[PDB]
Amino acid sequence: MREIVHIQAGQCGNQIGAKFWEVISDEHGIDPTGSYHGDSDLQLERINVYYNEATGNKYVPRAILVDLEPGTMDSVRSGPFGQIFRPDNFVFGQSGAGNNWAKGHYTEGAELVDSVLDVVRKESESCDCLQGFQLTHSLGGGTGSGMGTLLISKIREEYPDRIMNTFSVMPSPKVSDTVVEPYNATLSVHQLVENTDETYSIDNEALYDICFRTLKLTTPTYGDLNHLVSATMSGVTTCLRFPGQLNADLRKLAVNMVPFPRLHFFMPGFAPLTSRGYRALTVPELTQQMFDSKNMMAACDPRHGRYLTVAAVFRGRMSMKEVDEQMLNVQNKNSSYFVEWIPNNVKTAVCDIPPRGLKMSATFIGNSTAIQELFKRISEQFTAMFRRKAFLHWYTGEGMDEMEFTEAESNMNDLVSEYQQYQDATA
Amino acid sequence: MRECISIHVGQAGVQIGNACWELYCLEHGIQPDGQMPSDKTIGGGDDSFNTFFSETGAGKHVPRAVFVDLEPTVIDEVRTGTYRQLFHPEQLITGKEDAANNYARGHYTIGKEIIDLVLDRIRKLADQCTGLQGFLVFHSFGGGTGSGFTSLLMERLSVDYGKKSKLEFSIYPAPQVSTAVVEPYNSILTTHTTLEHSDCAFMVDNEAIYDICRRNLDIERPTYTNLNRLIGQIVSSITASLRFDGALNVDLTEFQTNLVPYPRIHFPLATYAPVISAEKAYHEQLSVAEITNACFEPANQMVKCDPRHGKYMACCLLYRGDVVPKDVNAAIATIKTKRTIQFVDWCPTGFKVGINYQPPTVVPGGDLAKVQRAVCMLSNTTAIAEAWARLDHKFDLMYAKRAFVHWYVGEGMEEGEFSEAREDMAALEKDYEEVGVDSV
Ligand SMILES: CC[C@H](C)[C@H](NC(=O)[C@@]1(C)CCCN1C)C(=O)N(C)[C@H](C[C@@H](OC(C)=O)c1nc(C(=O)N[C@@H](Cc2ccc(N)cc2)C[C@H](C)C(=O)O)cs1)C(C)C
Ligand SMILES: Nc1nc2c(ncn2[C@@H]2O[C@H](COP(=O)(O)OP(=O)(O)OP(=O)(O)O)[C@@H](O)[C@H]2O)c(=O)[nH]1
Ligand SMILES: Nc1nc2c(ncn2[C@@H]2O[C@H](COP(=O)(O)OP(=O)(O)O)[C@@H](O)[C@H]2O)c(=O)[nH]1
Ligand SMILES: [Ca+2]
Ligand SMILES: [Ca+2]
Ligand SMILES: [Mg+2]
Ligand SMILES: [Mg+2]
Ligand SMILES: [Mg+2]
Repeated sequence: MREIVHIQAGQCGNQIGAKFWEVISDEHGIDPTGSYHGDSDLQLERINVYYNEATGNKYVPRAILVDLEPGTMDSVRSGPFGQIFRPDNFVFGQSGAGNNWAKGHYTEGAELVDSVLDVVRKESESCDCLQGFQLTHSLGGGTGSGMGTLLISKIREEYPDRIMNTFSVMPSPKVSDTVVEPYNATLSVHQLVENTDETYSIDNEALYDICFRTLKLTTPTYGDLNHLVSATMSGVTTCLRFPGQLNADLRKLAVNMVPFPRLHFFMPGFAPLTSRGYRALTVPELTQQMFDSKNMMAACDPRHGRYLTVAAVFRGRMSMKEVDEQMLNVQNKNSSYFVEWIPNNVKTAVCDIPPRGLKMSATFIGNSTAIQELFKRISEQFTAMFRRKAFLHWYTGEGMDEMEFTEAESNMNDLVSEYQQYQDATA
Repeated sequence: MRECISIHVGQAGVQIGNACWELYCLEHGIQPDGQMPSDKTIGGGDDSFNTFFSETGAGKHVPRAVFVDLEPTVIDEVRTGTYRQLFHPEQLITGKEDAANNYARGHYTIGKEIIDLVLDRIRKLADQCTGLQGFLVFHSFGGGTGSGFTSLLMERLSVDYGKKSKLEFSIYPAPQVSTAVVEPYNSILTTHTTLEHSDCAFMVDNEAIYDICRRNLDIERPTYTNLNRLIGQIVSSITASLRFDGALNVDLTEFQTNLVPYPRIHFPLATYAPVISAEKAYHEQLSVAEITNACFEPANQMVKCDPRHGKYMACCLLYRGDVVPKDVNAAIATIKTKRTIQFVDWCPTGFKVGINYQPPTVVPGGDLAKVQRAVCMLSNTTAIAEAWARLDHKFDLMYAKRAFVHWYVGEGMEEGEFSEAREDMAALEKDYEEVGVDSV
């Protein structure tokens, strides 16, 4: 445990993956060239978790950029920070995955996958002690969906002893109009259940509704949604990047958050919710907000379920007494929403460095049984098409069988049944 | 990369190609000699118009097109016309004797003699592509070349290219401009043979286009010229996604993903708005909401059928010009709350939207008014099967008395090919009925 290898696949993966490096680069005082220009040495104490230090004391992100089309990666290379990334670490195709999981996993992705793994291997070599892997991707497309999950499976074969963690973007009919998305998403969940240690369920429905109802953006863009995603990614990784006691590594996080191996889908939360365009928040406000439904990055009502485990990260200069007071107040005021059979399931961290333009923030990470709502949604949409076998030719024309679909459908339905099991479980 | 080869078969197919290519030139700034001053990449580039136009060292932008007819007179007009310098002589293929409105002659008799020459020239064009996407086949249902030769070419293209995309723009027969009494036989024969060999087919009811020209453009007795000018616009809207680039531009393949639920259900309904005269457009601009609503008006459809008496399986909106997401989103939201669109229970009710900023261009000396914005809707409705039924009823009336069948039998065909074609049409009509039933 020390170094994290980051992989970003497909359009969504590369867009959110790019925004991630831009945000934490500024946080750790690294300019678009890779040169350090910060005020604190707290910025470099754990820099090697995400960055490789190179000759002439220049910091290179330990990032692999994957896609089955050049498009997005070209705009990432043309972008502000595209210069920070190692150019040998840009692995792309020309075909595209055409929003088809079968193309990303079996046909087109199959052709590119070993070139990615050679870059994964090279990065893994330059590691004194590799922790595991981080992947950004959407579950609704073809590349990040199909290729991303095949890359996880292949990485797991070569590194079975390491931690596999993902930032998976869930589809919403409010953001996308690609009919096949529920199919790709169910095929991807089946993979995530088996092969990941931790998954941050980033839901496009919740990101859209936050932008519309709370940020009062009439016509939200992808960059608006990605702004909330980059804030969430910066917050959920804090403990890994800065000196600290709680969840300072991927494994310690998993042991605190995962009571049952399939139940590793986290509902991230964030306070204050902001749009890209003064008024500081009190420790009590940060606490009410981070636990509020309106601040969740997954379109689930936490009050409809029970928390199995919670991680709370507070960023900035505040009272550790008051943080502790408010955290205990939240648990003691709503004790029914926290399983009694997992004693002291809420663990809190406080980090002195806040994000850009915020005096203070709070990031929540919850393993709530209410995540079954997101899975019931994708399941409702999948079953509606699959019971009439609609749009399957796109998949069977790639060599897949109805069996894979029936299996994926079953595993996700079983996962929803498991989350219910522990919601109705008493001590 | 992502080049498309266009194949213009028979008179309908050729004359529509003339109109389409004439219009693409106008949209990209390509002169009748093939020169494009706007293009700085001489000899070649990776530009979006390069999916449809190849580039010579000299600076000539050459259509990735083959024009085929079993007779010289229609293609001869292309060879002599304004755009004679646009095409290489080898792209314009003629026979000496046509198929005489007989499927059997175009497929077998006459067609067998020219097929390999056509394939060679397609191969020559294919060889200049860095990454061939597929084909666009323009033909009529009624003519002997349009029906039989297209069938034969489609079958041969499946053998020669595998499952590389094959799209069609098929002219559906209408009495007002109908050339032969045997058009219903030729239509059913080509539909059967081509069904397995096409990935997506855009039918154009000549009656529907006739009515639009008469009603919207106030033209007494519309000519093929008037018709082809309106088809040019619908075709351009569907190919704009491929010939231009933009942030809001959605590729034709992404629309197809949503439009084809089952391989045989690959006939989308095209609706174009606005179709207005210069007189009627003076001091009246139509908004994003206005043009969007006009798509759900049966008067603007490319095929005469009632989608209000059918069920939707998809809706795609392809916008052109001065259109921003805010307005498209609001217009869609309105139509949705207005609850005028009934969908099959098995599929998502979303509307897939594309937008190209380049506005619709007009051919000089046209009937069509130049508008700031236009929209083409591609929907998959069970209503398109009405077209199948009308054509299938006409076929039935004649084949009961075996009327004109000897003309086909004398050319090598069997009665068995007729009955088998018709049974496929009954099966397709049944398939369209089945998809419309709510799940249990
Ligand atoms: C006319 C159709 C519009 C575009 C589209 N509408 C729809 O999909 C609707 C609402 C219509 C029918 C039902 N359906 C769900 C839409 O609003 N979306 C798909 C948006 C996304 C769209 O929004 C707009 C207003 O353009 C886009 N946003 C961007 C964007 O943020 N671009 C940024 C760069 C980028 C590009 C691609 C990716 N994947 C990520 C980022 C650049 C801009 C300046 C920024 O930073 O915001 C591009 S398209 C999502 C969030 C609901
Ligand atoms: N819209 C339109 N329809 C056309 C045009 N030319 C012919 N048609 C229609 O196509 C059908 C007749 O087919 P043709 O294109 O003339 O036939 P062909 O492919 O040349 O076949 P043969 O001449 O028999 O070898 C009728 O339905 C006509 O109305 C045209 O320019 N535009
Ligand atoms: N939040 C967010 N969602 C995106 C973005 N890009 C794509 N998506 C979503 O991802 C899905 C399509 O997957 P995409 O990543 O484009 O395809 P891929 O390239 O084949 O992996 C849909 O649900 C989109 O709405 C992005 O930048 N941000
Ligand atoms: Ca290949
Ligand atoms: Ca060029
Ligand atoms: Mg994509
Ligand atoms: Mg709440
Ligand atoms: Mg002719």
